[PDB]
Amino acid sequence: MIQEQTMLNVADNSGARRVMCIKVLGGSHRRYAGVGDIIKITIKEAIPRGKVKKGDVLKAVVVRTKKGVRRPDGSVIRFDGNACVLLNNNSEQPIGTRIFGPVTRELRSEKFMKIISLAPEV
Amino acid sequence: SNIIKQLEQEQMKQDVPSFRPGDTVEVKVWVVEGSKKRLQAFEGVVIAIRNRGLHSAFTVRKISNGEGVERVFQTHSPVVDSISVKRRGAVRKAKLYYLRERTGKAARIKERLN
Amino acid sequence: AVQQNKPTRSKRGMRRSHDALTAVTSLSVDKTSGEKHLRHHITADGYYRGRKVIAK
Amino acid sequence: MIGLVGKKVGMTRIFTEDGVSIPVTVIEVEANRVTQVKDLANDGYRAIQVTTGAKKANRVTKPEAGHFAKAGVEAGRGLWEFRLAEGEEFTVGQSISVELFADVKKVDVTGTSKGKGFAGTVKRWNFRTQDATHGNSLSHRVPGSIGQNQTPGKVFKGKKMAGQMGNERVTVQSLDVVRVDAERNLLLVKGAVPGATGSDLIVKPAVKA
Amino acid sequence: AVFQMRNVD
Amino acid sequence: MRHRKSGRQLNRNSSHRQAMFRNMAGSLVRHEIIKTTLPKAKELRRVVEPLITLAKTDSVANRRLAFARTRDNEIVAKLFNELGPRFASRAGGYTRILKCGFRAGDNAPMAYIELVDRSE
RNA sequence: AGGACCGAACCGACUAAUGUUGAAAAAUUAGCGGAUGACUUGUGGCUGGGGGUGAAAGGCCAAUCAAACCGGGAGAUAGCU
RNA sequence: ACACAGGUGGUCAGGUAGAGAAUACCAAGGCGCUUGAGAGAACUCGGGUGAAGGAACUAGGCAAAAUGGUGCCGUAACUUC
RNA sequence: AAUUCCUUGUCGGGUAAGUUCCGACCUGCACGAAUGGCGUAAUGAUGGCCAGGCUGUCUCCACCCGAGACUCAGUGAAAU
RNA sequence: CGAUGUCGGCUCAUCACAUCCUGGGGCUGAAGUAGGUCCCAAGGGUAUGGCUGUUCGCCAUUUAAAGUGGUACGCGAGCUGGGUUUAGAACGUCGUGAGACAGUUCGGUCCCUAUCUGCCGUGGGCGCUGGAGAACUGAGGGGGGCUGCUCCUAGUACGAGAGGACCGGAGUGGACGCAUCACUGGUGUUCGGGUUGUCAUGCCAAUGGCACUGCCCGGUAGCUAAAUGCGGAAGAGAUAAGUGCUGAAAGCAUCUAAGCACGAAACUUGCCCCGAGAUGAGUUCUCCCUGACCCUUUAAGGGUCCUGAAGGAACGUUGAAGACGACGACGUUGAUAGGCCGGGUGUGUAAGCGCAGCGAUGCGUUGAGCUAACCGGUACUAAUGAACCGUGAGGCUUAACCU
Ligand SMILES: CC[C@H]1OC(=O)[C@H](C)[C@@H](O[C@H]2C[C@@](C)(OC)[C@@H](O)[C@H](C)O2)[C@H](C)[C@@H](O[C@@H]2O[C@H](C)C[C@H](N(C)C)[C@H]2O)[C@](C)(O)C[C@@H](C)C(=O)[C@H](C)[C@@H](O)[C@]1(C)O
Repeated sequence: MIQEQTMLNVADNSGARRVMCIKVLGGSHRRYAGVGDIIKITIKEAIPRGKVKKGDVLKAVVVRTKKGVRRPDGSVIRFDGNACVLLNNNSEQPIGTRIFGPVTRELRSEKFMKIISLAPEV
Repeated sequence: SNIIKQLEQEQMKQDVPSFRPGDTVEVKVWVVEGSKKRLQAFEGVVIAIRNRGLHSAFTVRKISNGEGVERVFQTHSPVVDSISVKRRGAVRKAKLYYLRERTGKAARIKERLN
Repeated sequence: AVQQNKPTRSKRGMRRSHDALTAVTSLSVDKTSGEKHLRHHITADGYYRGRKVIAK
Repeated sequence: MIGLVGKKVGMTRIFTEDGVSIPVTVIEVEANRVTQVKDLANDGYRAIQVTTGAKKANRVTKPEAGHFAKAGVEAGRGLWEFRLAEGEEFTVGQSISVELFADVKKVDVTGTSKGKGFAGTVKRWNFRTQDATHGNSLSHRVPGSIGQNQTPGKVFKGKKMAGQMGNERVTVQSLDVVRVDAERNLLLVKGAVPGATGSDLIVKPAVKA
Repeated sequence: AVFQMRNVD
Repeated sequence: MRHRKSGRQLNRNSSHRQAMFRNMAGSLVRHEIIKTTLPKAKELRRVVEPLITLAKTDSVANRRLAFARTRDNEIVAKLFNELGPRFASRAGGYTRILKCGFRAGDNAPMAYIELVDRSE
């Protein structure tokens, strides 16, 4: 259940460490976001040799949420912490060469195929 | 009332093994992969059982590649398959939310051995 | 939060119209002693539906 | 076409072969019978009056009991009217059944909402609460301003305000139906429906396409 | 209590 | 909005409800009959009777479970040893309500409550 | 050793709520400052109105102070309501 | 001005825990505070908890929350050491 | 600048974005040396800003425990 | 001026159209995509933040778009007191001075129990012409009316390439409304367990009281969103701008003057709710009442005796109904409430005993004990027989019928 001013763990080797959801993309007066919805984010922290640096702002896709992703059977897959992969701001597609952690099944949506191609679990 | 319970019991499966909370329990899960309906395993210690007749379900945590991954499962849902108990065990207090903070060696559970 | 003018006694009386009491008129003779008493209530002598109880 | 009277029993679910869990609300529907057929002649419009259930033989009033006696049949717990589909022509006393719901596809489920009792503006119209602090005093869930000044100088009619909530007729539209078990008189409409458990209901075919 | 204050409009 | 709730707050905190009923339940036992306000008596009916149901079968544990309530050895002594067998086959209905007019002190609805037998 | 430290009694009254025809003509509740000293307090005196006193706010001088209160000049004056 | 949640100096100093006259439970002893009985709506006051986020509220981290003990390890810029 | 009207001076730092803050430039409307200038460890229920932790402050309120509100009985005001 | 509280913010809005977005068109220096400009159209919708007390403004990033204004520059008997705007103080400047400055900075009590109008709800009374029980007809009124993205058509029309549709169809979200607890969660001081200090039950053991429910860990019902179902429409009617057909005045021409056809989220309906106090008080079905004499100003007259029906009310048990009334259900030919029996659920191995150990503790008995508000059964108890209210055939006039 991502919202404005929400810190998130980085989900890939983009070199970023901590991020924050400054804005929630996708519709007027929108509040909550998650599952796989795009959210533009600032980079509050990054490792020195990473592709990205501190203060960078770019769109990124949520991959994990504490609320978890719901399923038609009623089952839900909760996670200990939020995470997101840093898509390129210009035309999607992840920047990192390796996405850590088990991406959820809901990512299956053409454009996110590159992300789920990595990380053997789920 | 009885019209409800009769409707519920008919849909209930009769092949559910008993299991104590805190036991390690694999949970097979059928899932579409965009085509083939391959089954997938999901082993993990139980932390929260919730019996509600047909509505009964149980949480299953699994600490993988860093942060843990809890997953609830309906007992009677078609999606779930075998519910084997890979490891006998026992803990006081059926709820185990406190384990969510505990990690590594703190996550140990003694075998019931009886 | 206060009147700008003084109400007529008529307006006060119309307000008093709903204040009137109504007699219950539900008294009933005892099956045994025959003394009147309120329905679903025991007699002062303690009799109730003809059986003896309380006795005080 | 005509609707039928039903009765809520309790929300449940029906598992499907694909593993999807679709919620449903059990609604028993004893077969209706036409106590009287309204028409353009004697009544000025064509319609049917119907009833269901078994009211106690002692508690039924004679003025009603004769109205059921005209139908020649034992009194129901209540009475409800349904408009004719014009092309329909039903005989008096006919035992209409739940089987008609086999082809309805989608239905609206009329019912009475739960009595929330008297309630504030927040519970009733979802008004946001004011500041809980910052010097605030005796003002939180209160409606606050309800008008301008000397212009109008009166609250507008129909203004959103605190008052009685629930306990009124309502009808969710285009609810899906799943099973139609005539043997048990079941009516497993998809999703939640208005009304307390055990309350009377009025299921009708959806006007929506 | 009556108070005091002023009316500097 | 209540809805399917049971019991009554009776303008008192639960800590007081755990004590006043605890004493009044013993008071009803000691004299086999007491005068009290009707709503409080209806509350009392759900209190005293279960103790009798506990008194239906003597055991070392039930004496202590009874001891946790009422907190009076003199009352539980009347339990099991006397009040237990006396109801015998009967199931429920251990006590009855009988309203006795309104109190003079503030028009409070008075109502006597008493055991089915009364043999003292 | 200390106009030293934390912290009750004691003293003080920074914040906020409640109260605003209040329980109270300035309080209560939850926190706060000082607490061996330029400390606090009991008891009894001293400074009396253009004066007193003041680590100074023109504050305080019996719930009133850019001049207390009581009585008197006095039915002061008022081109004002 | 009240049978008023205010103000009023000194003296007597039990048990257990505790550094303590803090505080909790108790002894001696004194009280349940001069309107009650119900119902369990908003709203208001005094509190508890809350999933996701953690100042995005707001004039302002206001208010709540949080930190909290003893023993020990260890502790920077700066300095009138 | 507790002082600068122009003014949100300009530049740099902090933030995704900073009329506030820090540093500097001096074009000081209208700084200035006992009506004291500048600097300063410690001290502060002092002013402004940032951050960690913390949280219903908020997104958005939800439920529960008590005191009123409500009804009955007793007594019985107020401004206007 | 014998007082009209004064900027902004919070909350809550309402109206206007000189229309921000969506809709319908004209023209274009309109290829398409996307624009310019103008007309019609107010149904709905019409940003979060950073700075500043600010509206405004700038910046960051969204969005189909982040409209312009009225409403005492809306709204303090609704809130906030940051600004301004008292009494303290300081800086700059002015004056010999006290002081002053739409110059600046720090700090600074926001009262009122609703009489009427108005509004949100809920009742009593009476009328609707004999009384009563239900089903109603719908005059009228309110509510709802937003829209992206993607796919098919189609990489087709168009175009040099690049790009990329008009019409129509399908799917899925954002915002909003309603309903619901079945799931996922929260609350759950009435359920169970852990544990700290102390007191008490004579003590061992076992329990209880108090300390915010002592601190907590959970957790039934109920309630509730963050949870899941549905809703905006399609169609039709008459139109606005607009596109026309025929056709004279005016041999031609012309959408119009006669006539005729299309045309929008606006209008009238359809959709949902209220609703015959709709005094213009309507219909339909059913039920109940078929006794004897005087008085008076002699009639819609005043009473007595005999009668008291349908039904209602009162009382009691009550309710997922409720502030009080009301409303639904039950009241002995009986499941309304409590209890009870069984079950479920929560808590997770009671008490006691035995065994192992020097001991704290463990094991066995044992998924045991305890279970509130749940479910299925049960008349054990509490809902007494009655009495009360309400009557005794229901005006005049006219017409149509009683074949
Ligand atoms: C405790 C109770 C007191 O109330 C208050 O404290 C509130 C908070 C004041 O506002 C305070 C605070 C403040 C800012 O007003 C909120 C200020 O403006 C006034 C001067 O004093 C009031 C109401 C003032 O009225 C205001 O008078 C203004 C001149 C006009 C205004 N009216 C036109 C709207 C009116 O409301 C004023 C002067 O005190 C009223 C006079 C009659 C009093 O002195 C009376 C005896 C007060 O002691 C009091 C009412 O009992």
